[PDB]
Amino acid sequence: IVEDGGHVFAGQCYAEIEVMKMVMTLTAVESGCIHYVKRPGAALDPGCVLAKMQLDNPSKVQQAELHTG
Amino acid sequence: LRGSGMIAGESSLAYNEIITISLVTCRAIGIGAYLVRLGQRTIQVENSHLILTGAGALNKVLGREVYTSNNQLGGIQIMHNNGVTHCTVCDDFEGVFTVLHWLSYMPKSVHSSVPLLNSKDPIDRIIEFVPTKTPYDPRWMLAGRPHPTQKGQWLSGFFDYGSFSEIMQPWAQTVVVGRARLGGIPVGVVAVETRTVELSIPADPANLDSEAKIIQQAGQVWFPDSAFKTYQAIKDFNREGLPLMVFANWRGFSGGMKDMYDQVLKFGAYIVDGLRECCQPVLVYIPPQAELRGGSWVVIDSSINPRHMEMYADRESRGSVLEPEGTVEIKFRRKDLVKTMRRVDPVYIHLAERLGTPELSTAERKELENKLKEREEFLIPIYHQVAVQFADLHDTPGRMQEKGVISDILDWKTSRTFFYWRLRRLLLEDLVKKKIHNANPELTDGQIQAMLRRWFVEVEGTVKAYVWDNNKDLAEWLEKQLTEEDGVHSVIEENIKCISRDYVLKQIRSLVQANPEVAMDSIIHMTQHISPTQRAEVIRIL
Amino acid sequence: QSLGTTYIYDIPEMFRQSLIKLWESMSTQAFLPSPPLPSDMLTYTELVLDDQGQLVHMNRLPGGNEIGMVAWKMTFKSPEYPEGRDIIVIGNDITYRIGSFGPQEDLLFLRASELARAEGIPRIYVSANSGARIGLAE
Amino acid sequence: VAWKMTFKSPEYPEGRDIIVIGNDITYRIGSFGPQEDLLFLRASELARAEGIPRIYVSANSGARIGLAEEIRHMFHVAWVDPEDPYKGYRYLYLTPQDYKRVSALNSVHCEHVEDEGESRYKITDIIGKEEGIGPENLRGSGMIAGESSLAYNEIITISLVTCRAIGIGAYLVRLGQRTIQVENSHLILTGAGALNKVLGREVYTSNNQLGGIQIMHNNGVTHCTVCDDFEGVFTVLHWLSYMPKSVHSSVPLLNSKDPIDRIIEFVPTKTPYDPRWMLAGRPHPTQKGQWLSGFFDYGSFSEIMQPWAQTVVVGRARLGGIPVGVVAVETRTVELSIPADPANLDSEAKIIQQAGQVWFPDSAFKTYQAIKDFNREGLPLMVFANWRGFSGGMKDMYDQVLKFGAYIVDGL
Amino acid sequence: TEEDGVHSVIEENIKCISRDYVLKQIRSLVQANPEVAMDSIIHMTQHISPTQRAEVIRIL
Repeated sequence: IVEDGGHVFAGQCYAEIEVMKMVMTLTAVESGCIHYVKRPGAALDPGCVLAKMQLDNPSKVQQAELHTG
Repeated sequence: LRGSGMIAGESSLAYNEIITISLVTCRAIGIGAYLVRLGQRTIQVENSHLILTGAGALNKVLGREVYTSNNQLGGIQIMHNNGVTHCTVCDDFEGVFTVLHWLSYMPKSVHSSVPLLNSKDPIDRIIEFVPTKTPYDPRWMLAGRPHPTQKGQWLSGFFDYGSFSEIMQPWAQTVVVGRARLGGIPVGVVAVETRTVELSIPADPANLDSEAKIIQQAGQVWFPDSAFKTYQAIKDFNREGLPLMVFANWRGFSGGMKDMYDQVLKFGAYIVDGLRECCQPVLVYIPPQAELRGGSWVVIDSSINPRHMEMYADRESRGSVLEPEGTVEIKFRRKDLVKTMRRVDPVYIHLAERLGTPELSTAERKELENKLKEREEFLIPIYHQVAVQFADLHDTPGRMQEKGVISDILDWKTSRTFFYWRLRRLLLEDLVKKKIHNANPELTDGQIQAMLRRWFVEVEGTVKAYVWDNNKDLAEWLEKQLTEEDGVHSVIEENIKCISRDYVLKQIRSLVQANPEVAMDSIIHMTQHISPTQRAEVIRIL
Repeated sequence: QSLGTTYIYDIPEMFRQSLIKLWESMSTQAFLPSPPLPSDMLTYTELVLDDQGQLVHMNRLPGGNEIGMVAWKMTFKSPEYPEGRDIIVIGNDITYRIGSFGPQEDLLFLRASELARAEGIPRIYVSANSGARIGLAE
Repeated sequence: VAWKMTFKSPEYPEGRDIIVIGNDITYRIGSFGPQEDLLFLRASELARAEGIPRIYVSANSGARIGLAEEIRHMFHVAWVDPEDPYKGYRYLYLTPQDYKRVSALNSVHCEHVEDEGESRYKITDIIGKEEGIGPENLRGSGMIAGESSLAYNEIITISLVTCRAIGIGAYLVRLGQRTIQVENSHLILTGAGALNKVLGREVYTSNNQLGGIQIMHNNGVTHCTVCDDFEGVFTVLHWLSYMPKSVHSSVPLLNSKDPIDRIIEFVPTKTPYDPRWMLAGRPHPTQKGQWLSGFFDYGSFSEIMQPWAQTVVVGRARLGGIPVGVVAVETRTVELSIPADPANLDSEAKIIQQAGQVWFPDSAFKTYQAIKDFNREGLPLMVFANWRGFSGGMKDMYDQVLKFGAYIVDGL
Repeated sequence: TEEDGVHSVIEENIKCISRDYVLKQIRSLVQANPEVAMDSIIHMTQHISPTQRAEVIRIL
């Protein structure tokens, strides 16, 4: 329901889908610039990736994996 | 008991012969109940109840005081929610009001035509509310709605303002059926709910396991309940003698475990038998943004009753054996997607041209190929979307009409006027065919169709053929032939009299051929009155 | 009324008055002539069983019933049928033997229905009752 | 493929006729074209002409479907923007070279347009030059639906589902009413894949969950189940040994080996009992090479609808070799199993005690169907009546049992 | 069982009844439609015994 490169808010709806023949509010949870990734109409499974976004508050460092047997 | 069974049978026949109605005022017990259902059309006053055996007896048999009031078992909250009761009323007065109001649509007897009114709602008006792909309350579509801003005007529906009187409203609410008036012509009416219904299932208090479930029921589907409700409504109106207007919008039958277990297939067969026995026009129209698929078309093709059925589609309606996704699933796989790139996509064509170059390092090959798969895979979804559109373009009315399976493409804005006048002459012509069939039942539908048109062309001239396709002019013309008694208009009647004479002659001639011994004595009686001149001439040719 | 229902013999004037309300409401929908006067809108005739269980047309005072069922032939002029139309109306009388269903009631029903079929016109049944008659030899 | 067949049988030694039609799944996976539909039509029309039975062996893949390959391989896309397709497309079109050949042939309808300098042929309607993949099959289908309803009203129709009958084939089978289903076959309208995608996951894995004998025999959609085609046909001829060659003919009489002037050894009791013992007899508890004789001819009783609505027991039998229809009443409590709906995680499988000597919705429906079918065949009826009343509980009342009582009344 | 014997008696009586019933149908038909009668006679008269024709003139 938005477009690419659009600022959003916490708690702001960003998509709406039909599941089990019924609607679902895809509520956004964090504010920032969205770039819509997974193009619409495709079936998806839990834990998929639908978008990236550039938030306005960056945060701490993140993962670096090193362990191998 | 003898008397009761006797009148049960008699009443079953009555239902097949005339209109039966029943009013539940206080309580209907046993045979009274059975008579009420046999009456079929049932109005139920509040605080009445409908039972066979009393709560006391049943509680004792069941060892405890399960039930406290017959209303728990037979009240309006059961029969109105399940379609056993057709209408509910607060009192007897309101019952009678409903009776006469229904009756204002119905013919005095079966030998008589529907009573026509001169209505104050004109015929050549436009419909202000416009149906949308987005779901909507169909009451706006049928009866109209208030205008959102000015609020003192009315956004007109398809049918005449204030004329629509619903039935079975709270039961099986995925479909809505009823009676209405179009310019004061009573019609039967079928429409489709588009939003998901939320159905309440009551708890069985006898059984502690049963809890009240709550079910989502998708739109555009026929269920067992819907099919049953439909069979009963179609038959009843059919036994009244009304034409039908269907605002058709069905995606398919529900094929899920529950409905399959519950025998939806059986009730589809029954509807088929019922309409096959239908005797007056059925007009089906798929409105804009609706679609009609597979089984639903098959079971309502005009071939079942060509004599009486007609089908119309809006430009923005759609219909096929199979929806795009499943057609695509079979006839648009990966191979076809790559193939399509190979013909049309410049990046794929260009890249493929380069992969089609000799003496490249296998490094260069694999790098190009990966770049190709990445481009391809990224491109696959959209190109699938294009595919479904492509399939959808196969489903249009043009093809249907070219092969002769549909009668016309309509335009929604002016569809009302067309259907009014069209129905008026289709119906009147049918009435005349009934008159003809009465004149000689042995003639086939085809030959009956034939000759009437030809007698018209004979009288009014081959040059005037085209007029036949003008509803209005033949309608006005037909009426003058029909209305002036003992005029110069009983021409078709005179011709029919000749045909009747011919048919009668065939009956006596055939009868004597089978039974020649009867001839001589038949003559004495036949000779019993005739002109003296005929007697002499008979001697001359003897 | 104390049983929460309507006395059988009051129905006719309540339909006629209702018919007036209808004559009013339908004028919204159509151009109509002026309604007729109420006395001229309807004529009814009571249907009554002779000794042989055969039908007899009867103009008698209300209350004369010896069984729990009453029926009439009714003709009336309506907006849709101003020259007149016929129906058959049958109704239970809850005051005669708690509205039980005896052989005379069954027979009345039979012969009224048979005539209804004879003319092809509709049959309206008002059901408010206690089922089949029962008894033991006192 | 279809044939007229005549054969001499013990009951009809001078001969009797039937018409048999069957699908060939190997010719275009058994799709349904106009010629196939017409063969069905004309065979049925003749069947009606002589009044003799119609047997349809359904093993098929439903209506024919297809897309025009010839176009598929030559169409072009009119992109909104070539440098980005994902901003949507407006239409597909053909160059004048591609258009100038199909144009003559009623294949598509296009309109010429000038756009971006070039001349394109905007595709407006797809007509499709290939005959037999279109709504003509729909017309043919409705036609044979009506015709088949009449056939059912005119002669005995029976249908056998061997591997799978899809959609309209199923509908013809139900219209045939009398239905035999080979084990391991299945019966559906829309496939598990399609439905699972619509529901976003693989809920169901096999058509047998939906249409096997475990559904249709337990709900009365299927009249008999068989392990193979041979056992189906065996059952067919066995039934036919009870049925008249045509409607113009009398019941076929046998000289039976079970005498007429014998006594019944079994004596009915207030205590409940298997009515099959009552009808056909039972083995003697002590001697066990003897036989406790039933009412009817030894070995003559052939049941129907056995696992569905087991509060009543219905079937066919012979009295001195005269075929009759048979109705009896279960007196012992039935324990009915209702399966769980796997689609809905709430729905659980109830298990119900069903008292004897009562008519239920199922029983009444099953009863209406049996009475009507035999009645339209012209068979005598034997009812062993023992009923305490109608069931008046919430569920059956909600499910409209009263309505079906009215229906039995019309039928008789 | 015995075809064309002296056993088809009730059948013969029924045949007479059928003849009578047919006669009533034709008679009723002429009552409703006497104008069709004359031409029906010519076809009806087309074969019958000569004696019946002469006697008919005698009683004419």
